[PDB]
Amino acid sequence: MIQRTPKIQVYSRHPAENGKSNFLNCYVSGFHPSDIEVDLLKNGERIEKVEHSDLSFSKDWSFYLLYYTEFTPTEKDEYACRVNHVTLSQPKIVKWDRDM
Amino acid sequence: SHSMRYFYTSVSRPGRGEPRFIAVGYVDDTQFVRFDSDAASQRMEPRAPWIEQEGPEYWDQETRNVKAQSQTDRVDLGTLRGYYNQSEDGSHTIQIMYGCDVGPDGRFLRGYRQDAYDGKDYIALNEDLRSWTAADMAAQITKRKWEAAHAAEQQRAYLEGRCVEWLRRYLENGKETLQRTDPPKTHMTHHPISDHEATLRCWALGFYPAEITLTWQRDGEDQTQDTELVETRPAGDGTFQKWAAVVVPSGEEQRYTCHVQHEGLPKPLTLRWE
Amino acid sequence: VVVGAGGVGK
Repeated sequence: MIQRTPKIQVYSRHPAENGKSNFLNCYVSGFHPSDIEVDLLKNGERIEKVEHSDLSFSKDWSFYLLYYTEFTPTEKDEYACRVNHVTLSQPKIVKWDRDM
Repeated sequence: SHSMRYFYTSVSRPGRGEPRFIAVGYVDDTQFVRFDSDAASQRMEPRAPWIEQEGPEYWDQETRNVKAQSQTDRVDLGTLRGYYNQSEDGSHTIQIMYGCDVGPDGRFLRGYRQDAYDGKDYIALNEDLRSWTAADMAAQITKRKWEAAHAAEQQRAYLEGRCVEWLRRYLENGKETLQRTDPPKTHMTHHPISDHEATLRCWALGFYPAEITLTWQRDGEDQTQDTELVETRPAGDGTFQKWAAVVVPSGEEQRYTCHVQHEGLPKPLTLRWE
Repeated sequence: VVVGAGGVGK
């Protein structure tokens, strides 16, 4: 049985401006099987009200989901996406970079 | 030109309960419906605003037909577990994608129907919509049952018929949103990575549909070494984003151009660092 | 709309 590790991008809906309301996105794609846990982090703490899109898949049968939440970026706050999946020995963390 | 696509996933849950069944429907890159066997409603649910105007007869029929499919997939998970000689202990996945394409006149261009087991090709309807390709000997059993029941005929009648008829109606009801071509809004960033190298990042934001090409050129010649191209990603508002980056020798930025191709650009777009 | 009920077992 093949499995595939998830690709992760973490990024804002709009170009980030400090003190201006926005949305923080974590796009998880390219993974199999479908079962997956995703948390958005603010300064290493789990953000509670996080929604996701409905499970779909690509031409190669690999799954993709969008996780998102409203946020207001600041100079001092760090955001990350943390993913758990049966293909990983440890949770995969990607830090939000505002020019990525 | 336009497409309608449905995406079905069934997952056996040894140590939980009945298989999890999830269905999503798309017109081009816009989702309009879902069904989730674990959700409270037990109904097909609208996911786009222009499908909300369909009456309860649409939702009753769509719910009954997608529930029937979830039952077939439940029995199918058992059968294929038999064919591959696997224990009741493990979790297995059946995926199905099908749909039709229409031209700008709304006429049938193409049908597809493909099935997977555990993330791998199992069986496919051929482009003539009359015959099947099996990936292995387990799927050849499926293919022989499907030939004997003339299953190709029911699929052809759907793809050339209801599939195309309902896509046209979806394109008319959603015309305000589904006919749009939002061109990319573009810019370029520059980051020193050392005293002798720097990164140029070429951005495309707010575009629809998803199909886009960013290519870096040096002196007019396509550049693959020293690049990064991220996967096209949803903004979450109905638009898509992409970027492409190249590492360049410091003070040689002007030699690099980024090219943007998209349905909604009349003329291709070129970015160079000031 | 989805493909009708009368699918065939694998």
